[PDB]
Amino acid sequence: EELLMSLKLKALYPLTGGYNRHSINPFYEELVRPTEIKGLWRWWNRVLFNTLAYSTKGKLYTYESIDRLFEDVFGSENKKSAVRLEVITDEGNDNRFELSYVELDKVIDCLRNYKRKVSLDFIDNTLIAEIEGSTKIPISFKSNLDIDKIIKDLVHNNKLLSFELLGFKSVEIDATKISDKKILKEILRDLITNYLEYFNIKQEVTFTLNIYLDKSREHKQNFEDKLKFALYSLLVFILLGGIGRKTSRGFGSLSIIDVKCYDNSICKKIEDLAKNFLKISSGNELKSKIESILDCIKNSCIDTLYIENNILSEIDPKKNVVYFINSDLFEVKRINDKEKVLANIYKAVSSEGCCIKSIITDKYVRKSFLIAFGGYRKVEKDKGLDIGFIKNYLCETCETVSSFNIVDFLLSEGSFMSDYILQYEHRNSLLRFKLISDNSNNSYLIGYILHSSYFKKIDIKYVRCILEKLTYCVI
Amino acid sequence: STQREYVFIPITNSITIDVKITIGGSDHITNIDERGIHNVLVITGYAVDEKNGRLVPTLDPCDYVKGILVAGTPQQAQSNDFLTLKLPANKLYLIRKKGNISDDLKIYIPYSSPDARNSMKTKPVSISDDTIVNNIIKEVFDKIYNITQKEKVKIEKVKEDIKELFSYYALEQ
Amino acid sequence: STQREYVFIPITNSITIDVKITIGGSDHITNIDERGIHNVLVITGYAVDEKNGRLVPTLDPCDYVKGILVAGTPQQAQSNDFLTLKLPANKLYLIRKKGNISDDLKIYIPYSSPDARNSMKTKPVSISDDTIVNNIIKEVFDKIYNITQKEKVKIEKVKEDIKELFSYYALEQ
Amino acid sequence: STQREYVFIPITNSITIDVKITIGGSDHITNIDERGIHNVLVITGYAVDEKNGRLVPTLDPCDYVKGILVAGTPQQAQSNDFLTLKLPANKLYLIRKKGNISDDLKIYIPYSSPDARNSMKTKPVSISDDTIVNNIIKEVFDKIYNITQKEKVKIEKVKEDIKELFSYYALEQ
Amino acid sequence: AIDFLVNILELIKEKQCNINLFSAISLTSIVYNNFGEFLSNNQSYSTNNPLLKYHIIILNDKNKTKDVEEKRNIFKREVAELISRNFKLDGEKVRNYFDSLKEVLKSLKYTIVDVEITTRTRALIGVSTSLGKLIFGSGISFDPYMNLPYIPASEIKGIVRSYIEGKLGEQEAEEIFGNEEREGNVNFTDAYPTRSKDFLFVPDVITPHYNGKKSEADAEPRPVIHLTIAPKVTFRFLIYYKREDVGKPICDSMPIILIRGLGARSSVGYSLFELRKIEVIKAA
Repeated sequence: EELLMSLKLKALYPLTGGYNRHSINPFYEELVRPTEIKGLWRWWNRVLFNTLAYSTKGKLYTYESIDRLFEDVFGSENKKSAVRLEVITDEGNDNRFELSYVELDKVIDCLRNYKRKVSLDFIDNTLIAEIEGSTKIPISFKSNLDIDKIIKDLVHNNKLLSFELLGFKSVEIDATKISDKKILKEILRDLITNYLEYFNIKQEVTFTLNIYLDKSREHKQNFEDKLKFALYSLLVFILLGGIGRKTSRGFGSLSIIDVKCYDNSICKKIEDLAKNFLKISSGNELKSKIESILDCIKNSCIDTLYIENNILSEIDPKKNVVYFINSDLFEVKRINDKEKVLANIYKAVSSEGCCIKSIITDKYVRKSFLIAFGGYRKVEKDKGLDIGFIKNYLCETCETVSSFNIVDFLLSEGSFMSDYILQYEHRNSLLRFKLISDNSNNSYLIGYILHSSYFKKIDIKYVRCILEKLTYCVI
Repeated sequence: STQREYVFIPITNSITIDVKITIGGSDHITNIDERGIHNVLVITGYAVDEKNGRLVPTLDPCDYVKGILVAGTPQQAQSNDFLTLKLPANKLYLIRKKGNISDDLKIYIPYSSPDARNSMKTKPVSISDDTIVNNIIKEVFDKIYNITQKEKVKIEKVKEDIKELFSYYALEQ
Repeated sequence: STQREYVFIPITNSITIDVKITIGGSDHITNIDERGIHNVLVITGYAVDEKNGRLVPTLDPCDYVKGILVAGTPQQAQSNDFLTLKLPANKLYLIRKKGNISDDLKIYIPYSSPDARNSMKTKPVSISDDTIVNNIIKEVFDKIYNITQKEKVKIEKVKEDIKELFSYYALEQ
Repeated sequence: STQREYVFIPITNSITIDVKITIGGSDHITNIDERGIHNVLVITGYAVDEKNGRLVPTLDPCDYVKGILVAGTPQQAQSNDFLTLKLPANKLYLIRKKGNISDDLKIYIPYSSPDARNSMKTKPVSISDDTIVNNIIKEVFDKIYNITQKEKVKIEKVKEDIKELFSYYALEQ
Repeated sequence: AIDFLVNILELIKEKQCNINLFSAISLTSIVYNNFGEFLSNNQSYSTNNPLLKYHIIILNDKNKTKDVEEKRNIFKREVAELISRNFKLDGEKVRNYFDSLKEVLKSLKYTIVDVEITTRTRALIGVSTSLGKLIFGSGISFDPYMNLPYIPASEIKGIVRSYIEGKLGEQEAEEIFGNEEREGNVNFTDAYPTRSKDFLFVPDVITPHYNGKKSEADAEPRPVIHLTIAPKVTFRFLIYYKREDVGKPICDSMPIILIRGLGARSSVGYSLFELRKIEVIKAA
């Protein structure tokens, strides 16, 4: 109904995925998805609201209830969102992946009558097609995307990227039975498209995020303050999070370039508070700015005015898991090189990475630490190391030598939180890294640890200087 | 020429007189205005020397010590054991920064010899036991902040933050 | 010939003394008779200048300003600042018509230069705080239509349509 | 900072002497990039005055004039006819929005007084008769957009649209 | 017969604008919903049917039902890509239709206002309509006799009317569009795509993670591949009436309301349109 604000943002190495899990496809290119911005805005808003509610009332509310409270700005099944997002990526005209030709009919030869796995690899600057049947044919091809020779190295060096590249790299072709040449050609052609689209990674995607506001949706009960809180949540999203895939590991990190209010009475305390990030001389200044914004919303800003509404719902402790910001855990270091930083994040977050190996020993707590702060991992009861030891370093009863005890994680008595921590595959990582830049050529590595609700009053002191050590070793 | 002096907040009696000047100019770095302490400073790697209160250099980044940057220089019986320092106000790890700085500060640190005959096993210590808290309400927050009980009738609020903010690591030998 | 003056209807009223004619001719365009106001005109691509409000030519088609037409040339210290047009009674954006005109009618609207020294960032405005409705009843709907409260006791329906028939875009700066 | 000129596109050769600058800055709002026009600006409520063609304000939303935004200042032979204005780059109705904006732009549109001595009843006009299209390529797309003849051999790409997009209204009086 | 079903994909690839897309998608939905069965030596043993390659790919040799599940997901994506690539726009029948209808309306002494609008982003019109509903769980408003996607006249009228409400009041909105006691004065046709730069449909995805979810323990992506209307597709529709003093609001309302959305999920900037042209023909 009317333009509210306009934010020129900048994402570094976004890993946006579309229907094919890539930023480009045969039909269009899309580096920034407005639906992802909306979803991450709502996710950060819920994190920020539980942060607030816990820094005043010590209470934590379900995501359902939080979004039911904010459904006047973000909309729900019962009400249309009052805010309309409009991404404008400059240069965002028609671009798509076109495979002008690929010179197979030699790979098809060495494939027939067999059952082989056709692996690919794009380093050496020429696409080779490894075959586990012991042959490596170099493939000639012409595409529309020009992999800049920096992207090949960024993918070959980053152990996380080259890991998530296993899924876009191979097919197990079975030509034992009736197998013409044409359909094998299309199979390998789509495999090559799926592999090449993965390398559409650009550095410094720059877009303009407009926000429109429906005024017709009146100040029903607490619209203005809900909206201000949502705009603060959007700023916190732009400051602490990124867009796209693996934002917990620095990719897609956002950075402000320009903010412009158009309705002072609502946002003129976000306009300047984001101007507070167009120039960041040192790391300490940035950490101070972040603590400033974080504290502002904590006590000084709006109030408990709408938390007094009886629509929220306190979380069950043993059946729910919510996240919230902890102001203490906000290490900042100057970057001097972004690609190497992203590659060292793996040293930070891998159980055999030579930074957490040099910050944590006994390996058990190490596993434990990552299992509690590195999202889901695939541990299985086969060779003892899981037996008891890591179960011990997570008991909420039973000792205090580990500074982190999961709420209902029980010794052989796993009911819900045990399976959630050890089996639930889709678990975000609490330890997160981000990279920021300003209008100057200053770049900083934030490393933070979101506070979760399955920690039984974690020792905020041990993990705090674990985080400075990690942030040092990876920069 | 504007200088300052870093004074730490331990749980012992080594603060009441350490410096000459308290006002010097017209505005302290740390302020207490209607919300509590601000512009607190933290130095990372030093531990307290409560017996003959000073700071000792440790190479541990996990080690840190709180303090306030008060205007002044120590008592003119000094300048042989104090890490005075020139900084462009962005090497300073402030806390709750309110206003912009002059981008150059000289700081007198209470510095101690590395006392190279004992391993520096430092224990973490917080500040509690309101006996000494009410001691420091006026022994350290009145001679410098005579704003106490004149405009800040809320000097419980200047406690409302020391309950949580200040903490350190001490040798305790 | 025929001549009318378009009067803005914002929530900010220098609407008092800018033109002359109150009766002028045997007939007017905008009527308020038994069913609400009639023949309200709307101008798109413009915004009011609420401080001593005049119509400011923007060029965004979204920005619009509604007002009513009453005969008269403005205070005749003018022909330098107000816009003079001559339209055939069918290009007009009349809202809530009852009867049309002689197919040639001259319009005076409060005009000004678009002031190319400021970012004309407009904002939408409605008419609420019915005290404002009462003062505009007193300021044009009494000056021009003093027929009200002597002939028309339909004040409820001319109150409920002001909040309905008039909403505009202002500069707010 | 940044300023542009609005060059409307009538059938008339009356739009030759409209310029003072070729590029001036480092950018033109309108683009002709291997697909035709881009970022075309519409102004509604205005009819062209092909009698020494400029824009004349009307009070009809069905009247509108399309054109382009070239960078520069008008002629130095102005301050009586054109209307300069500063808008935050989102209050422009841009046909075929290709890129982004800078959020505040100063613009000059060729304005003419409404000339309230004849009923200003205007009628639509579409630009047909491609010989005028092939010579308006010469006039406006070879004096400013000399990319024509430089890289872009597909100038029929813009013939197809000048014969199909840049329509307008005209007083025809 | 069943051979129709095993060949429907070949027919899609080889006709590309001349089969009924509605019934074609309805039929290939049977293949999609019996995928595991159409892959048990019941592919008719052809050589062009895309069902062949799903016997050549080995996704999980351990468990066969998981393998069929992944093959089915791949096939859903492949059907989306097939429709988006092969089914393209031939909007000459549409220009003929609108020109003939314009002549009809001129003979009935109407004032016609023909409007061309181009989509700027990927549009979603009729997301709850049946087209691909039995494959994608999402639809597009599709005329199965024009064999084209379209924008219903009722949606265009409703959006224009809600804007005219929000601007000129409910009373003027009813003076133009009528109420339960007076009929409207303005008629709208459906909007059909007359021209495009490229693909008419394109694939897309929506992946709710935290939609109606208690906590992060409930979090899980559920991706939804679906079809959308590609950008740069031009639609055309008519607006005709008799009373002249109703063209002014229409004129004003059209350029604005299309900037804001026109189909589904405009809140995240999907169904945005540009006003390409507006011609008015007064009955003389």
